[PDB]
Amino acid sequence: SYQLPESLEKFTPRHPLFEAIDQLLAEPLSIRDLVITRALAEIRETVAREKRRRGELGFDDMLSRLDSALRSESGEVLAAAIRTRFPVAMIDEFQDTDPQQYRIFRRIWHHQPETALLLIGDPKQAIYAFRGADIFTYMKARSEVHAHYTLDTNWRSAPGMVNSVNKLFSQTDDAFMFREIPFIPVKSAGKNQALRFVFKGETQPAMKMWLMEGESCGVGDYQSTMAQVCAAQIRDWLQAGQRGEALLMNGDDARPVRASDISVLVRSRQEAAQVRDALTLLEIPSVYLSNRDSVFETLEAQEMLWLLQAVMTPERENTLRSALATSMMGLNALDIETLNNDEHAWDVVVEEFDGYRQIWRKRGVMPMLRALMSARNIAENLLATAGGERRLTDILHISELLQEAGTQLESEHALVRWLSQHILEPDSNASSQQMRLESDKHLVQIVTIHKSKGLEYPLVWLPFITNFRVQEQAFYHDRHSFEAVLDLNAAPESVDLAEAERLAEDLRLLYVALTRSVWHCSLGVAPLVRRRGDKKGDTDVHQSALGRLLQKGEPQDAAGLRTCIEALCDDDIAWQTAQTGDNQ
Amino acid sequence: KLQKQLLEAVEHKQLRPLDVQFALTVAGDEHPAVTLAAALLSHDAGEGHVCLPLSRLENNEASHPLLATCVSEIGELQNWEECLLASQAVSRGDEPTPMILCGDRLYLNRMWCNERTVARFFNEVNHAIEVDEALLAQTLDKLFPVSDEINWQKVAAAVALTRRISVISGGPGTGKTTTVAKLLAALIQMADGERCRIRLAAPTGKAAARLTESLGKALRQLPLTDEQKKRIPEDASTLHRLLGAQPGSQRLRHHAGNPLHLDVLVVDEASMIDLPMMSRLIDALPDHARVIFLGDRDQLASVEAGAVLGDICAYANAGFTAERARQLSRLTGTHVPAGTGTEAASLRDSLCLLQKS
Amino acid sequence: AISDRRARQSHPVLEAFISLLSLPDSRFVSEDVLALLDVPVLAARFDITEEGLRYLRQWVNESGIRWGIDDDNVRELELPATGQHTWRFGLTRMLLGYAMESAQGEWQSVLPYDESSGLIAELVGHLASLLMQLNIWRRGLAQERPLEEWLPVCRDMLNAFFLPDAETEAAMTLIEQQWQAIIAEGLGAQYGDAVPLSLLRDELAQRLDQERISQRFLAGPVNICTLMPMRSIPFKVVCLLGMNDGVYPRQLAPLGFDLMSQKPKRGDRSRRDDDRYLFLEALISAQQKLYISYIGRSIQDNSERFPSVLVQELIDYIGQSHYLPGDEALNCDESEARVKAHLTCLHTRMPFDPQNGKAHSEFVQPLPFTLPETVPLETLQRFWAHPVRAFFQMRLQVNFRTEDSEIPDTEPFILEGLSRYQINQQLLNALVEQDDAERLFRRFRAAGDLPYGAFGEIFWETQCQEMQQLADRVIACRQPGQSMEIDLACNGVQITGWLPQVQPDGLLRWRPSLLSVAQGMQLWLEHLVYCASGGNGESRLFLRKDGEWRFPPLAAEQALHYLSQLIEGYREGMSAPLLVLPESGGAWLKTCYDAQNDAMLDDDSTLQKARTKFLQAYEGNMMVRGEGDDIWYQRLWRQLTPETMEAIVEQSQRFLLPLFRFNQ
Repeated sequence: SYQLPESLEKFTPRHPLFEAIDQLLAEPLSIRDLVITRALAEIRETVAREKRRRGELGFDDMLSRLDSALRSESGEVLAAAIRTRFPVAMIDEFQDTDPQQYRIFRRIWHHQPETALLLIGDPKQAIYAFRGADIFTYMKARSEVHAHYTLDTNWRSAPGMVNSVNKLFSQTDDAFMFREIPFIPVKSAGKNQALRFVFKGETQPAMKMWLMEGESCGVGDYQSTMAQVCAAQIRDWLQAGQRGEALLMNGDDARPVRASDISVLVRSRQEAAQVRDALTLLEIPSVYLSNRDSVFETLEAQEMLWLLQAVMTPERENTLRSALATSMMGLNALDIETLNNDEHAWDVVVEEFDGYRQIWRKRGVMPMLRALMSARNIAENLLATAGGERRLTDILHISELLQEAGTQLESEHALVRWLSQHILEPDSNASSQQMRLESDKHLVQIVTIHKSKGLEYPLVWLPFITNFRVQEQAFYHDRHSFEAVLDLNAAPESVDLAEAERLAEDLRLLYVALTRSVWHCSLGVAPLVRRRGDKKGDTDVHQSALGRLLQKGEPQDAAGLRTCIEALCDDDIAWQTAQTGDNQ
Repeated sequence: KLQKQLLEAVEHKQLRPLDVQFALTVAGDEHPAVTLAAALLSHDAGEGHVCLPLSRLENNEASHPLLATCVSEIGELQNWEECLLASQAVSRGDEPTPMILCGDRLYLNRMWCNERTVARFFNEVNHAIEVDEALLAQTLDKLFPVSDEINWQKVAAAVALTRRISVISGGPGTGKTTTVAKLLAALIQMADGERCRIRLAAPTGKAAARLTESLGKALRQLPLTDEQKKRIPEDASTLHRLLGAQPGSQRLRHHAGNPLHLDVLVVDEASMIDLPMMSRLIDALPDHARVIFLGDRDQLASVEAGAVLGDICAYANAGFTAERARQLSRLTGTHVPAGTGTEAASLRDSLCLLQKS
Repeated sequence: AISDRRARQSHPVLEAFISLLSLPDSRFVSEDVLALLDVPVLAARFDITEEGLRYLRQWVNESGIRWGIDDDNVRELELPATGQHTWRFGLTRMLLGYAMESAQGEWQSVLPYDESSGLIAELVGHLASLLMQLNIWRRGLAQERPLEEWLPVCRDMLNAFFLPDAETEAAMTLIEQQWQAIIAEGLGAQYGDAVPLSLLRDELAQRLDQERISQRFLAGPVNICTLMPMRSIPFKVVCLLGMNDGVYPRQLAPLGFDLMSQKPKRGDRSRRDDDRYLFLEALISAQQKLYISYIGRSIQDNSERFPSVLVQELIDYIGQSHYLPGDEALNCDESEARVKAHLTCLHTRMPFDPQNGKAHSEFVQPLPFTLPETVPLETLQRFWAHPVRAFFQMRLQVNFRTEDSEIPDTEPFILEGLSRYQINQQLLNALVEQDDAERLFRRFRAAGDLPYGAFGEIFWETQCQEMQQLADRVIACRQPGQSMEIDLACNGVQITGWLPQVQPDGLLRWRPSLLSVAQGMQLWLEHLVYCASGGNGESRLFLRKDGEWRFPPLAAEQALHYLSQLIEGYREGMSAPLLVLPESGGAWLKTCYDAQNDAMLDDDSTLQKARTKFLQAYEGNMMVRGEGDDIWYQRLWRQLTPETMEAIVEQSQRFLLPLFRFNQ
């Protein structure tokens, strides 16, 4: 690396070969590009050939099958026939505008007049990129369409909240590095122009941000120590609401604050554990709404496999005794000890399981299984135990799943291998999730951003919305062609273009986080520096979402941020310092 | 090919699918004599033969057109030894070869390993133990009431205490349990300081029960000290249980890597033990142990695969040797008969016999 | 009485038949072959018993058979001829293993299989005969032919594979009759060319899954049937299900090029109009009562649904034709709302809530037990490896067995777990004797558990390097020695067992594992029994990542006392479920106790530090499992309380103090 003319001269040609090493150390070398390119087309070709040969078709395949027929010249009569039958078109929400779909729409209805099309879109909030939604299709689509319309009336929240979400974005124009998405002037409603939240005498302003004391501390430090501050405020709010100190009121009518409607939002699943301990220490149980855990991962499926397979093997005395020792069955050590030595008590259960096997071989899983659920008097006995009703739901969920398994599969013995196959890999599909239990009362609800769409929340908490995560793999969209260009190498010019998109999507998700909180919203912040040292005079939060729009696109420090935080505070920003303490 | 020829035999019910598939998948596409020999060897090994001699296979000459089968290629294949030695699937014990031909009769590698282990165990392991001959004579005349002529019970006791490994053969109703009780009592009276763990075994449970009750009656008849009767062993176990045979696995809990610790052992009715059980029992025996064998030659031995008792007891007809004959003449005080010849000194020394019913 | 069911009674015979008729494109997955063997008729044809099925299962699992049948099959799909992990290779390996022993060496780059040597090996021949028959029909059924030649192959296949019985005679006659009928129609329509087998396959599938049973519509009990077209019978009570949106009426699109769909006439019959007429007919067919239900709330996320337009119109008409007796004249719209609220009732989400017992006794109990006289050493070892697991699996003879898993889908491209742990142990045991590694490498490449060629070569080259790096400091202090017998007595209890590698220096072991308190306790038990049976000498054990356990020599009285304590603990623990965690308690005692002062600093700061370390040990990171997460502990308790936490800390301290006392 130091043997280059661009290196040693700044740190003579010196040889004719001295310029050759500068050639071969400016562009790297590997086999990875060729291997990946040779893999990518052939895997797609082979899976499509196998699907065609066996005779199936995919939901991700029918769109491409339609697109080729529309692209080809054979289907112009089809293009005329569909527009004859359907002389109008409107699209819901337009964020998940796939390039396959937009090509169809622009080829069919952008021209061929006296047949109009409508578009309803919400140009931000863009949170289906991991599913496959692309914002560049909408960016291209905005150019050709001429008319543009905007609606203002909220009908939902406070004028203070509307003023906060209008004020927070007026520091810099083009807050998302894109000229193709506009400013956000929103006007509040008039019917509900008096929504006030009052607490302990005086009223309470809209947005309350929490500033962290110190110079260079991670958000992990908040999640360890100061994540309990939000739980402390929540506990204070609930204790004041049950004592008639806090109020929730419109006009002159009022209601006390329940222990249910206060919610807190996080970004990833990992910090759910980092926030749960901050709340269970102060003795408030918390319900979890991001429970994407499959039902198959619990103890009940593992016990259920043994219980069902012992029916299949009713003679092998070693594996028959697995089921009677389970926590579902509910026996004791003295209960098993008196049955091991005795012969007749052992002989009793043999015909009971033999009849169960006959019932399964005659009718199905449900007549077999519900007979066992009824015979041994177990559902009532689980109810007397501490939280047995919580465990009992999973048995019925698993039993329901076995019916849709056994209406497809016909081999009786193969249901066991189906179950053991589905045990291993925990897919996150729809039907394999849990159900909720309580509705008379509700705890504090924790849910992720993606599963927080279109619901009304009175009180929110956004603690960890200051940390970021930089991207590494270079994959960006061209500023003119808007295609998915892909460089398998590590060009920093492409890296910056792929990083600006990650910067914009975090801002969009930040805007998602603030279409909530009818009455009051609160959040935290932390000046985290990337380097391990503290005293350097700079920060790295302006590389994240909120820090860039609060630092006006400039690199600053704590000294340059302290008065910048406090400058714009007027009647809507109740800021407080970090509180390293416990109130109760 | 010959595949169809082998597959009418399964409809003839003359062979087994195991045997025909093994023979085909080992022989391949060589000369048909190799395939036929493989099939016949597998079938006869299944039927209860340890090995098949070449004389039967090359002199029955009725299972095929043997002339067109044997005499097929260059040279004369009726030299069957050269014909199968030039093949690939038969060797002389060097390469890990499926078929072994060493003692002019072919058989599988497992039988070869077990046979060589048994031959090594008898012909290179026996040890001439040494104790005081005067104390032997004193204990003999103290315990055995016979003092007038030579008695075969006394000769059996003398040779059993003489050698580490011994074989006793005789018919029923000859006081074998009484004699082995005399041996046990003499050994326990001989060894006072060192511990002597004694265990009994039998091939089957009814034989174990018979042995235990007969030994118990004999030891109640012949009195000793209370500590001596305490050191007398209590009960016997079946040999499968003694080796700890798992119902599913073939890995033993008392294999050679985990040797069972035992000082002496008495085994009855060896005629109901085939060769592999002898091999695995040899595998599970420590170095400083003494084992006594019991059985009968005249009764029907294992005419199926593996009868160690008859083929070892057949060497006893040669007689004793002069050195041990004179030594036991000194010990017993009577005229002990002597023999001639030389086959194996320790083995021929370690075969006694009975002559009184 | 349930009517209008589909004709499917002897399901697995038909399913096995259609799967076997899907032959000439299958890749012969071992799971599918065992699925074929699962059929009792097929098993009884080739005299294979359910007892032998388990032997076949574990033999196929251990052998390594994953892919298709033969070299023709692996070369037909244009793949390199690896020559391994096929059925011919597995059967050859198993037959060679019947022929000889495994330790004597490879013969044709195939390592013989140790298990099948006894009187169990007839299953090998039966399996080979079945595989030969399958290969013969695989070559046979590929070619196309006219229908008159396709006629007898179904009957030929049936009598070739299936053993007859009177029970399945109806199914066999059904298959034969349907096949003969299809080919009879095809020949009677005078076709001339050949046909691929897929047409006959899926046509026979649809023809067998077409027949119905409509016999018992008027059995006498309550009738369950579909909304039968062309039917109108008076009855006293009529009830309907499934009246939501998008389900009733049925929404069938036409064929897309129909002629009558563009010019309607009088005699048309659409499914939508048929359903909408049948609804009115069912309404007028009632005599006394009626009952209509639908689904309003989705169970997934408490969203909203809607009923159908028919019942919407019905309830609107009911509301607009009547009014309540209470509020006789208030307003029509409020009357509508109140009647519609009155006529609709809702039910609770779960069927156990009262709006529409005795607790579980604790599992731990005092148990009678009498101490035997003689105990083996390895019994104590297996007990003290994990005492709760031991109490479950030797006291009352249960085991929560993870049942026999399924065959892996392919040859292992990369090795983890025991599949490389025993390889590491074998390589270390070979390298400690300074012998050639190439012979053992050839042995494993013959056995068939290595990546094909270069990847396996590189894997061997790095594993040998790391094992040699350990083996250098292993062999730096080597001394020859032999084994000896162990016999000792303590508290009137005989202890016997064997112990290898006894040398005048002391003891020495090596294991390709990580350092642990369990391994420390193992070496502790062995060193205590060795020192108690005379024998002055220290002990040493090196592991991976430069670990070491080493103990000073002891006295006979102290050794006897420590063995007495351990024996009494074992006696108590097998009858009462003594609870010891050999990792979390070990970490807690290491943090809490200092060896220099021989005392515990018991301030609350170090207590909280030890509690933090203990909780981190009980629940580890997201990248390894925690010791507290285990099936025995889950069966014991479902949650942790500070009472049991204190009990665990106290008992672990009492029973593991000497380990950290004598550790150095």
